[PDB]
Amino acid sequence: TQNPMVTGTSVLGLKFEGGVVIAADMLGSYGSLARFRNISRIMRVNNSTMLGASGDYADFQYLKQVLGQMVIDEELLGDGHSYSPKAIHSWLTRAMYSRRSKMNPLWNTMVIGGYADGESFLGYVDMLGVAYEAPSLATGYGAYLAQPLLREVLEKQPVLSQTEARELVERCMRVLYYRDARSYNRFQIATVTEKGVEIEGPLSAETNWDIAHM
Amino acid sequence: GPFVVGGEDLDPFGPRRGGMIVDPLRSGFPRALIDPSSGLPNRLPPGAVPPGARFDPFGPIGTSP
Amino acid sequence: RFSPYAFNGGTVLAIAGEDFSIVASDTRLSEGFSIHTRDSPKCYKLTDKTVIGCSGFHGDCLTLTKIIEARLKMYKHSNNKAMTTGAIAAMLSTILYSRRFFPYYVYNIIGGLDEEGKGAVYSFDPVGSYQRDSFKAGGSASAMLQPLLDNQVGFKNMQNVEHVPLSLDRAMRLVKDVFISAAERDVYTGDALKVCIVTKEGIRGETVPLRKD
Amino acid sequence: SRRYDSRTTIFSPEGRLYQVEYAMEAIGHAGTCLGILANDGVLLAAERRNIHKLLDEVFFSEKIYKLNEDMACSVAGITSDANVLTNELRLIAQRYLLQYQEPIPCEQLVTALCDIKQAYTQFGGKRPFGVSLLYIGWDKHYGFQLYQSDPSGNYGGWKATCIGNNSAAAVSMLKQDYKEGEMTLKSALALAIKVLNKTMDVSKLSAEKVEIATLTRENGKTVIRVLKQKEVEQLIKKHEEEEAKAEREK
Amino acid sequence: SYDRAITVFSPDGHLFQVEYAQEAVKKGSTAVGVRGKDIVVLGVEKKSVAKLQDERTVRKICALDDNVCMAFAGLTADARIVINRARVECQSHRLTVEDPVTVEYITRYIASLKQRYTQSNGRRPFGISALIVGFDFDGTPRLYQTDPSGTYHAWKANAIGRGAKSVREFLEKNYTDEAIETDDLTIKLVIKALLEVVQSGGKNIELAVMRRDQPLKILNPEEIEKYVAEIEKEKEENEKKKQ
Amino acid sequence: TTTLAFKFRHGVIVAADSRATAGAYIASQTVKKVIEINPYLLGTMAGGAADCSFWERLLARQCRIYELRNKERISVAAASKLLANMVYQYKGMGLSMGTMICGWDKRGPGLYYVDSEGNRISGATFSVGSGSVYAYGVMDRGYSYDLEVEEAYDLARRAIYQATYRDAYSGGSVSLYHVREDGWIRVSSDNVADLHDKYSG
Amino acid sequence: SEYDRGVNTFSPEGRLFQVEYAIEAIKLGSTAIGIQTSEGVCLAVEKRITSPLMEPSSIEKIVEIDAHIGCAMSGLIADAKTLIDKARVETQNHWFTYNETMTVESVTQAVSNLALQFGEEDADPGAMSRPFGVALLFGGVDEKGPQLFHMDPSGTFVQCDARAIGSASEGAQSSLQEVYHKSMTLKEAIKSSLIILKQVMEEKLNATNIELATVQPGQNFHMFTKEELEEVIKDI
Amino acid sequence: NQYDNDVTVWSPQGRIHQIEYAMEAVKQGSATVGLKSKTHAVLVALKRAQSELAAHQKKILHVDNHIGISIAGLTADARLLCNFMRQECLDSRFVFDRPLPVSRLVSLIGSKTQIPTQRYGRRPYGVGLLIAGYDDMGPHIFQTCPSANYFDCRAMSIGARSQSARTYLERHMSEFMECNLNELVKHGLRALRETLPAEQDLTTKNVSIGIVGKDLEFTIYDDDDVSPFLEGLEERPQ
Amino acid sequence: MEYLIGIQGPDYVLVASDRVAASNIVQMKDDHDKMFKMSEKILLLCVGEAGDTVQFAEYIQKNVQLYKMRNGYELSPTAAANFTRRNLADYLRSRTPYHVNLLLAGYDEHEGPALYYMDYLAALAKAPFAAHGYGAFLTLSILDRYYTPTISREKAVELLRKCLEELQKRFILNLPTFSVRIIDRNGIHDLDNISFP
Repeated sequence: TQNPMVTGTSVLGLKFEGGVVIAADMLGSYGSLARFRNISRIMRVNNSTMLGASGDYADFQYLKQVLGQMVIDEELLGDGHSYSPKAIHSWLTRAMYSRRSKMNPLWNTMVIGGYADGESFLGYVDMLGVAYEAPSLATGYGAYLAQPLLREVLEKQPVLSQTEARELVERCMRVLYYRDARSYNRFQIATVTEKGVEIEGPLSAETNWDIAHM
Repeated sequence: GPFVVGGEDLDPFGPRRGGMIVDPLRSGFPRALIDPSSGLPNRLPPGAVPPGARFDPFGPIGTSP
Repeated sequence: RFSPYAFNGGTVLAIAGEDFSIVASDTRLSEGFSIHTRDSPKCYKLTDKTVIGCSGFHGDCLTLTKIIEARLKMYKHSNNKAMTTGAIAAMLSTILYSRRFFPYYVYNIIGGLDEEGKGAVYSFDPVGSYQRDSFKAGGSASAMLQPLLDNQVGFKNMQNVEHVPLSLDRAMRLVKDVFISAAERDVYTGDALKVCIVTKEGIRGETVPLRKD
Repeated sequence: SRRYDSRTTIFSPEGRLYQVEYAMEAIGHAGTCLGILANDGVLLAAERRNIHKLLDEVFFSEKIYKLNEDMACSVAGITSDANVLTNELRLIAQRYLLQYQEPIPCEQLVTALCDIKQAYTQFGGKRPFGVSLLYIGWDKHYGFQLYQSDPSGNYGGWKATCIGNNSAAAVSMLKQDYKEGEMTLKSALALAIKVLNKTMDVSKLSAEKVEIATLTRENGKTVIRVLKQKEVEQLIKKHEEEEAKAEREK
Repeated sequence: SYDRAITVFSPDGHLFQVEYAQEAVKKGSTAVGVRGKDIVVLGVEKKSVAKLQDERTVRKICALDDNVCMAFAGLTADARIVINRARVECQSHRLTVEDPVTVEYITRYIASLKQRYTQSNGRRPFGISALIVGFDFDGTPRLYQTDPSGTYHAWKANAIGRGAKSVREFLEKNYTDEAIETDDLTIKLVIKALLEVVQSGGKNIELAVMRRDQPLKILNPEEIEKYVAEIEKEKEENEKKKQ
Repeated sequence: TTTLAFKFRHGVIVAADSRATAGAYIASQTVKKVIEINPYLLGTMAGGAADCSFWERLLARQCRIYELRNKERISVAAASKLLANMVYQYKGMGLSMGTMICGWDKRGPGLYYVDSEGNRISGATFSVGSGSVYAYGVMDRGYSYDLEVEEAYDLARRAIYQATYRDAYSGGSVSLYHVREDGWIRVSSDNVADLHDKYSG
Repeated sequence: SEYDRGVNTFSPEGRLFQVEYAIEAIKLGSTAIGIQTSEGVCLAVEKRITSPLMEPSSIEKIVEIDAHIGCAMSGLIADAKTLIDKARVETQNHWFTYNETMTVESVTQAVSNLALQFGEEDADPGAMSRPFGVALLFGGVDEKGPQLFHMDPSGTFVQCDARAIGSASEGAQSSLQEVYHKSMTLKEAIKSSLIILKQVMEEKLNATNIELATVQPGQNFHMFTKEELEEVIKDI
Repeated sequence: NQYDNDVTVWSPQGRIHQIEYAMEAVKQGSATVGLKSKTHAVLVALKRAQSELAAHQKKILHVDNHIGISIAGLTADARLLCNFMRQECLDSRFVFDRPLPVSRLVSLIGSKTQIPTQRYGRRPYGVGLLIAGYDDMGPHIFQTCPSANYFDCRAMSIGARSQSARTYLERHMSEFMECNLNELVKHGLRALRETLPAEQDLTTKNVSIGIVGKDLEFTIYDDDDVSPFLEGLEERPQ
Repeated sequence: MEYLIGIQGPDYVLVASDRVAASNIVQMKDDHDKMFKMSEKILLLCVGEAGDTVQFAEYIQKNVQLYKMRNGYELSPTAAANFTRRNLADYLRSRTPYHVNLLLAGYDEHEGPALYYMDYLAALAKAPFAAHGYGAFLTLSILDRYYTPTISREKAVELLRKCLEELQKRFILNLPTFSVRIIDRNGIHDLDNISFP
C-alpha cells in the first residue's frame, strides 16, 4: 500500500498478572473525516492470541483473513500443536518485512497480545518489520500520549492486576480522546487470560470540560 | 540515497560522491527527520531556521500542520 | 512516498584481548524522538566462540541475525562442524554484498576467538567491507567512543607509556566507562549496558544500568 | 508415451540413420531435376510430374523457385516440405541482405539450409524433411555456381548433377558428355534436353512435361527466367533433328 | 521439448548409441595426421572422384583459427556443426583471453561438446572423429584426436576413418625420429600411409600442410602427384638396393 | 585514498595508503588497500572498499579455476580483461572501483588500470584515488625505468607520503609491494608519522 | 531392446537398472589404487596405453581438485570430466564464501549429490539422461588429517583406508587387505601400491605406464615426475 | 510383465509394482531400530562396511536440534529427503521461531514422496526412514515408506532381517515406556542384535546411536561414545 | 575529447587518431591506440564512452574475423560498415546502448578505398574525409579548403599535418601525439607518429 485510504488510530496494549489487555477505538477515518464509526480494529486470532491494528483498514482486513485461514488450517490438522502468541508475532514480523522489502508494505502497526503457558505476551510489529516485546504498548499518537502514563505506572508498580490495568487503559483512552483529533469516544477493550480472549464494547470514557469556563 | 560510496574516494571533483566506507549516518541519513513546523498551527516559511543553529522542535514527530 | 529504512539507535563496542573477546551494546530501541523499549540488546550468540552485534535499522538486524543463524545451521549440517569466527566473517561479508543495491542498514561487529584461541574482532560496513581489528565501536555513538579507545587501548598520541597487554578486568572497566560517557553525550544510548565476554570457558553475559533520560 | 515413440533420431547398429535413408528413398521416388553449369550461365531442367489436362496453368513455375535476385532453386521430394524449406531459404537470404546490405553468397545460403536439415536429423524427435534441392546462382566471389543438398544435410558443389527419378543414368550421361570449361548455355541446354529425353524414357519429351530455367548476367544484373513453351519445343526439335542425323549417319 | 533419453547403458555396461556413432565413424573416409618437428601434415582420402564435383566444397580439412586446423571422419554435416561451434569458441577465447587458443583448449572444448551430446536428453551423439593439429604460442607442434564418446588424446601420428587400423599399423612401423627430419619427409610419410588403403595412386588424396606462424596451406594436385612420383622413385631405389 | 604502481627494470612497485573515510569521519587507518589476489597477482583498492574487495575476490576465484582447468597460471592481461568484463555488466548501477592489476607473466611485468566505468589500459605508471594527482606529480618528477630497487622503494614511499600530506582522504601508513618474476613480496608498512620524521627531519 | 524401460525403473530386487549397468561399466576401466596413511594419501592408476604412437602424458587419470585434494578416476573418463569440474568449482565457491578449504568428505558429498540427478520426464533441457559411468577415489589432507574417499554412480560415498577400483579391483583389494596396516608409512604405501599395480597390469610397469600422486600434511597435491617414478620402480 | 515397468500403470489386481520394488529396495538395506520411552527417542543403526578397509556407511543424520533420522535404502534418495527435511525445519524456525512439529514434518515428507508415484517418468523414493523427534507432544518414532505412507510407531525396525527385531520389540513394548535412557538404548541394541547372525556381535565399529529427549538435543554416538551403551549388554541368549 | 580524422584518396585511405587516454584532469596514457584492425584491409576507429568503445569494437572485430574464418574470404568495407551500423542501431534501443563514434576505413579490391562516418546514433555516411570530436570543428574547414579528390598520399599527409598543427594552435586540449595509418591494396601500413614535443 502506497497511500492508506481508511485508517485507524492508536492501539494500546498492557500486561497484567494473568493476561494482557488491548484497547482500540471503533473509528475508521477517511483522512480528516470520521467516516466509519462502528468498525472493529481488534481481532481474536485463537483462544490464546488477540490482535489490534492501526493504519490502513483494508490491509488489516487482508491480514485478518490470512491469519484466520492459518488458524483454521492448524486446527484442521488436530495434532495438539497450536500457534503461540510469539509464533504469531514472528510470522507477522516476517510478513511485514517481506512486504517492505518489495516496496509494497502493509500500511499497519499491529499489537499482539497473548497468554500461553501461564505467561503474558505483548508484541509490536510495524509496517517496516520492526518488532519487539514490551510490558506496555501504544501505537500512533498513543506512543506520545498514552505510553508515558503506562510507563510511569509500571515504573511505580511493575506488576498490575486486571482491574488496575483496565482502569489505566480507560484513563489512557480518555486522554487520547482529549488530545487526538483522529480518535473517537467509542472503543473496545479486549482481554486475554487463561480463560481465553474476551472482547468488550462499545465503551465510552467520562470527559470533563470545566476548563472551558476558565 | 545515503548509501553512496567511492565517489569522492576516486576523484576530487566529479558528480560522484562518497568515501571508501558506507555509513548512512555520515552521508546525510535523516536519522530523526522532524519537520521544523511540527507542533505549530501553521507551516514555517522556507529558510526560517538557518542550518547549524540551535533549534528546539515545537512538538514531537507527526504533529506537522 | 515510502521509506523502507529507519534509524533505531544502538551502539556496539568490541574489544579483542589476548585470550578473550568482549562485545557490548546498549539495550535501548528508539525511533525518531521516542523510545520503543528499554530492553532490546544488540548482542547475539552465534556459536560457543562467536558473538555478533547489530545496530541500525532494527528490522534488517532481526532478518540478518535470523539468516546468519540459518546459515550456521546449514554449515553445521553440510560440514559436520561449527563455523569459525573468520568463516562467519567471510560468510557475513558475502551475505551483506548479496544486497549491494538494497543494503541491510546494519552496523555489524563480530567478536570471538580465532583458531589459535586469541580474541578476534571484525567490523563490517553495511555492504560487507570488513577487516580484523583489536577494538571497534559502531552505531550512533561510534564517533564518540572510537577516539577514546584509540587513546586508551591503542595508547595513541601518548609518550613514555608501556604497551602493557590488555587484561580482562581493565577491558571490562574501560567498556563500562566509555558506555557511561556515551550515555551522557548520546541520546540513543542508555537504559542498560549488556556485555558479552567470550573466553575459552564459554560466553558470559553481564548487565550494567545506564541513565534513562 | 515411450511406447509410441518412433525414435527418428537414433543410430542403427551399423551406424546408419534409417529415417534419412528412407527420406532419400522418397527423393528417389520424386521427379527428375537437372542442373548444368556453363561458362556464361547455369540452368535448371526439372521434369513436370504434375501433368493433367484439367490442371490449370502454373503461375511462375511448378518446381523452380526464385530465392532472391541472384539465386533460384529446384526441389525433389515431398512438395510441402519443399515449400517450407524454400520459405526458410528466402528468409535467410533476406536476413543476410538486411545485416550486410549485400546479396548472400550461394554457399552460405546452402550451408544455412543444410544446418537446419542436420538439426532436424540430430534432435527433436521429428521426422526429417524429405526434400533434395538443387541451387543455382551467381555471386561476386565465385561467379556462377551449382549446389545440391540432401535430406541428411550434406551438400556439395557441382558442374552438372541430377536428383530424383533415374538420377543415376542422368549422372552417367553427364559424366560422359559434360566438357569442363568448354560449356556454353546453348550446348548446356542441348545436353539437358538429351538427358531429360533419355532419362524420361517412359514418356516422350514435350514442352508440357519439362520446365527449364536459366541464370545469366546481363550488364551487371542477374536474370533468372523460365523458358517459354516455344523455346523448349525448339530445343526438343533440334535434339530430334540431331538424333535423326546421327541415325542417318550410322 | 523432446526429452527422451537416447544414450543409455546396456546390461553389459555399454552405451550402444556411442558404439553406433563410432561405427558410423568407421565408415568415413580415412583421415591421417602426422606431427613433425617444424610442420604438421593432415591427409584425407577421397572415397570417390566424381569428375563433375567442385572439390572446394567437399574439403575435409578446415581451419578453426589462424593456428589450429582439423580433419574429420564420419558424418559430414555433424562435422560441419562441430567445426562452426569450435570456430565460435576460438573467437570467444580470443576475445576474453586476448590470446590465441591452444590446440589442447579447442580439443577439450570439442570433446566436452561431444560428451555433452552423449549424456543429454533428446539427442544422439555426434558421428565424427576429429584430428586437431596446430602450433602453440611457444611453437610446439600438437596433434590431438577426439571420438564420439568425448575422449581425446595427444598423438605423434594417427589415422581415423575406414581402414584406420592398417594405416595406424603402418605409421607404427614407419614413424621414426628420422622419418620426420624434414618437411618433405613428413609429407611423403603421410602420403605413404594414405596409399596403404587408397587406390589411383595419390589422385584420391587431399593433403594439407601447416607451418609455424604460417597459414594452413592446401597442396594442389600437381604437388601431390610430384610427391607420389618421388615416392615411386624411392620404391625403385629400394628395388635397386634389393638387387 | 592514494594507490600507485609503476614498472621498472626489476618488476612492478605497488604502494598505497591505508585510510578509509565515511564522509568527514575516519573509519579506519589500517585498511589493506593492496589485495593479494594470488602469489603472482596483486590488486589495489580505490573507491568502494566492499566493491573492490568482492570483485577482486571473484577474480581470484576465477584465476584459480583457470589455473586448475588449464594447468597454467592466468596472465595479467587475461585477469584484467576478466575483471573489466565482470564489472562492465553493472555499469551505471553505482559501483565505484578503481584498481590496478599487477603481476609478472610470459610477457614480463604487467600493469593494467581497470575502473568500474569500463576503462582497461596497460601502462608504465599509474596512480588512482583522490590523492592521485599529488602522487602523479611526485612520481613523474622522480620516475625512471632504470631505477634501482631501493630508489624505487623510496620514490613510491615519498609519492604516497606527499599525497597523504596534501589529501584529506589519504593517510595512515604506506604499504609497499614489489612484484618480481617469482611472485610479489610485501616490502614494508611504514606509518606516515615515521615518514614525516624521516623526510622533514 | 534397450528402450523397453525408462531410465528410472526399479528392478524386482529393488535396484535401478541404469545404476547397476553403470556399475558394470566401471569394471571395464583401468585399475586405480588409493592408500591412506597417517603421513598422507597416495593414488596410483594404470594408464593402459593402446598404441606407441599415443602420448602417455596426455592421459590424466589423476587430477588436482584443489591444492589439498586429488582425484583418481576409473571407467568413462569423459563422464568424470564434468564431475571433476563440479568438484573444483565447489572448492573454489567454498573458499570464496568462507575463506577456508573444504574437507575431503564435503567435496565427495557434493560430487555424489550429482550421481542420481538423471531422468527423462520433469527435467530441464541439458539435464543428464543417464547415470555417470565413473568411480572416483578422492584423496586429500584436511584438519582431520589425510583421508581417502570412494564414490560410485549409485551416489554412495564412504571413507576407505585402502581401496582399488577398475577391472582388477577384486584381486587388488585382496592384495590390499594383506599388505595394508594402520602404522604404514607413505613410502611403504607407495611401494605396495606399485607392487599391486605391477601384479595386476598386463604390461610391464614403467615410468610411463602409470600415474602416481601424493597429498601430505604441509605439502600440496604432488604428481610424481618420471625421475621420481623411475626411482620408486628401481627396487620393488 | 507389462505392468511392472511404470509407476503410472495399475495392474489388473489393483497394485503398482514399481512401489513394491522400491519397498524391496528398502528391505535390501541394513537393519535399524527406533524406539521411544516417555521422555526419549532412540535410533540404533547397524552400519555396514563394503570391505575390511572401508569405513562403515553413515546411517543416522542430523535434521534439526529435535529431529534425527535413520535411513535404509538408496543413499542418494536418503540425502535428498534429509535435505528437504532440513530446509523445512529451517523455514519453520525462520517464519515462526519455533521447532517444526515432527508429525507435520512427516506429513510433508509423505506429500512430497506421493507425487513421483503418480506422474509418468518419475520413480518412487527408494529409501525408508525412521524418524525420532521430541516436541510439545513428547517423543515420537515415525516410519516412512516408498509408498509415501507413514506410520506413528511405539517401536519399529526396517532393513534386512528386521523381522526378528520387530518380534523382540513386540515382546518388550510393554516395558519400553518406563525405561530410562540407558535401559531404552540397551533394549534397542538387543533388538538390533537380534538381526545379526550368531557369529556376528555388536561392536563399536558397526553400531551408531541417535538420541533425542526432553533436555537433550539430538546427538549421534558412533565409535567411542557407543562403548558406555555397549557396556552392560549381556551375551547372546541363543 | 578524443580526435579521429580520415582522408580518402584515389587509391588509399589515410587515418589518424590522438593517443591520449584521460581521466578527470590527468592524462593517464600518452600512447593509446584507438584503431582496431578488423581485417587485412579494414580499420575501425572508435571514440566515445569509457568501456563502450572497447566492448563494441572487439565484438565487431571478433564477428568480422569469424566471418573470415567461416567463409574463407573477408568482408568488404561496405559490408563491414553496414554490419557495424546494424549492430549499433540494434543496441541503440536495447537495454545496453553503446555511446561510440566510429570511423571505418577500408580498401576493396574491386570498389577501391572507402571511408565511412558513424555517429553514436548509428547513422552511416560515406565521406571523402571525416573527423570526430571537438577538434573536428577546427579541422573540417581546413579539409574542405584544401582537399581534392586526386590528392596524393604525400599531400594527404601534409594536409593531415596542417590539421594537426591547427589543433595544436587553437584547441584547448593537450593532444601532442597522433598515430597515423594508411590502407591501400597492400594492406594497412603504420606511418610515423605525428608528434608536437
